[PDB]
Amino acid sequence: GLDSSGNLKGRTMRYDMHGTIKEIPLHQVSLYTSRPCHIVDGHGYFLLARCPAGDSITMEFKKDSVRHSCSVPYEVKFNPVGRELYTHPPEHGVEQACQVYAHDAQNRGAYVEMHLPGSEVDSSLVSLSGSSVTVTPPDGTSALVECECGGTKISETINKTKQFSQCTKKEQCRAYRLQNDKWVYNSDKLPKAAGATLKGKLHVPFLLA
Amino acid sequence: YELTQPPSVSVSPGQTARITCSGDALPKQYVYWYQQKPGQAPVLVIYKDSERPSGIPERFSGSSSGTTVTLTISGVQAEDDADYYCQAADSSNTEYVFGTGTKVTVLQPKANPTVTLFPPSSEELQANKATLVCLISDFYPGAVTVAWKADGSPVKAGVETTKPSKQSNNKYAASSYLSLTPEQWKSHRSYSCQVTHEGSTVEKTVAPT
Amino acid sequence: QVQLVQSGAEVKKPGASVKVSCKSSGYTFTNYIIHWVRQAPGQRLEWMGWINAGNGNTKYSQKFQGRISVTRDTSASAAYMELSSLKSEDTALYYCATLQMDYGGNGDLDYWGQGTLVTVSSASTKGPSVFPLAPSSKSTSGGTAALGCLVKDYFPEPVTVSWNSGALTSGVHTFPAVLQSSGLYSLSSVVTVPSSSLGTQTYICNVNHKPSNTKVDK
Repeated sequence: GLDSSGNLKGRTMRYDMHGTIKEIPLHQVSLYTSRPCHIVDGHGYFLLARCPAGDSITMEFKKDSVRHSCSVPYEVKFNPVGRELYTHPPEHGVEQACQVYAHDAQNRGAYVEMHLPGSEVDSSLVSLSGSSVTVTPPDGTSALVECECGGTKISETINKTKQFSQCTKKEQCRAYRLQNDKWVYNSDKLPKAAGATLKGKLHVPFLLA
Repeated sequence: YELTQPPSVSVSPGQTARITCSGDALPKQYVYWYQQKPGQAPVLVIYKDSERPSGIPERFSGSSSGTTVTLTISGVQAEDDADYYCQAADSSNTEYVFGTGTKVTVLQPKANPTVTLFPPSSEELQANKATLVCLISDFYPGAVTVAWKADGSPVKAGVETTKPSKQSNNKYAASSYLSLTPEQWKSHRSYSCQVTHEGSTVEKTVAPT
Repeated sequence: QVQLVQSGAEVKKPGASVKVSCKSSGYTFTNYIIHWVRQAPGQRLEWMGWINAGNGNTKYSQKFQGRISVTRDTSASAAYMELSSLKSEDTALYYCATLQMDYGGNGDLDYWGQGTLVTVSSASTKGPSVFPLAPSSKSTSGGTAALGCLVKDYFPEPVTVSWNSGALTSGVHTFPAVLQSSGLYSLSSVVTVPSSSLGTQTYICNVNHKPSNTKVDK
């Protein structure tokens, strides 16, 4: 629904690549089941498409270098309307009442939760400068460094660069990026931040109508 | 690349004092503040630009604004006098550099010069014809190395001898030297006087010969 | 507890290498870095180099090349700094700096050495000051002092409390490059000039002033 900067861009998918927010036109990303699907629209975390019946669903988009895919084993089912079991909607017939995922992003009753994200470990920050570990946080971003060499290091408030000469191996230090500013969905594939994390509600678009 | 720090600062007791430190790439590195007592090794007072190690009074604090790093002391008192150095790595970060150093001082204490030196240039040293050039005050507030003895003639800097300033036990900033000159000239001169115009104070002692 | 102690004071003529040794112990010395730094008397500190124990690699200062070398031995856990082609201005205070109590890695140097400031300390002193007649004025030019002495900071003063007050201790200017160790203690009185107590001589064999004969005798 809109791009990495945060301003409304018509049909564009926005994703996260290793901490950097990137964008790609929505016609460049394809998904499919047993047969190819057609994206109808997208809004926030949600996407509305026409899909045929399949035992799984994959999403693919190709960058200028590499191809990103993701297949999940969620059955997609095609539910005919009435007492004639078709597999593709007919060209002509009679009108019957049905419930379909509407193509509107307006705020109906449904909601999900947006929570405070947990710290995401990044091993690219840690380097070996002079036979000693060096943490170089990204431009204008904190990075909590935890190390278990001689003397435990819990050094949080570093913003520019630090050298922990106590630890001589990169494998015994962990640098966690801190964001604490933009609230992520309460997903189960992300670590949970400490303390109370519920920060708001996101309306669910494309509800059944 | 060098860190620009003022030679000294003047602050009265009971009020905050600021020390500034500057560097071209400075907002990219961390500065550390060191306190050097008279005749003592420097002691770190502020690390990581904001915190102080255990045993350091809370009055010291550090702030960073891009190029300018400010060391602030709240409620300056007697023993806070010392040399303050900001040190940090170079742009390549391989080599470390230090600041020029600020001599934080208090104007009120040891204000009375109370000069008591009495170089006679007497006949005792006239046997070898070499007599003390001038009477250098043991203690003096802000002593200036200016001395031109006037032994029965216009004040000349060859009659007197001056020395680099020191710090007295009373804490007045002054140094003491017997000095050297020719005894014959003193005997030939009708009067023997020493002009000690220094520190915004000019006075002459007795002129007996 | 971090303790590093370095070599004692050593004074040497310009034009040859000086070797100062600082040994560090009392803490985990697997990878910690120890910094050699030279500070001019009353001037800014000038970082010289840094030495890593395990690595044994040192980045020299941008201003000094070749004439500075690094020596280190694990047996004594000590670092040896040699500085060849020494000049008159190169004679200055020396420091070995290292982390003491840890909240990070490098850039946090909390413990330092005592220092190795050096000056002429050859055993020399003087006896009586002068034996001429006293002057008319109520002051004494001659007092407990040493002339031509090379003893490092030889403080000459009368053994008794008399004649100590009102005396300005002459500093070792060394204007002609002579050690010029001094320490004049004028009686500052005509009466005290005729009868002045003997002046103690510090000498260079040991610290403090042992009794010696030095009187105004005016």
